[PDB]
Amino acid sequence: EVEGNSQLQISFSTALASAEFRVQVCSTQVHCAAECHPPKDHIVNYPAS
Amino acid sequence: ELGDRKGKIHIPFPLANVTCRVPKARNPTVTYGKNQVIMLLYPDHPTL
Repeated sequence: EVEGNSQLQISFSTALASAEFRVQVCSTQVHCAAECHPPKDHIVNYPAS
Repeated sequence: ELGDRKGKIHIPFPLANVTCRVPKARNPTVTYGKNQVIMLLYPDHPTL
């Protein structure tokens, strides 16, 4: 939900360490800069994309 | 002095499908590793 001059918090999943991705909110796009770090576990108990 | 002359009688104790009650093995001590799983199995009776 949007109104006017505000902000929004979103949860995202990625595999890359250096992630430069575009998020399409409604009909307009925004560039996101992220420097993701490695997790503590090497083997996981659920599948992913 | 008899060919195939015979009679027939109904018999007790017939076979019927019922339900058996069993138990479930106890959880094993599980420890995770690099692409491997370790299980410490403690069976009370022969468990598959």
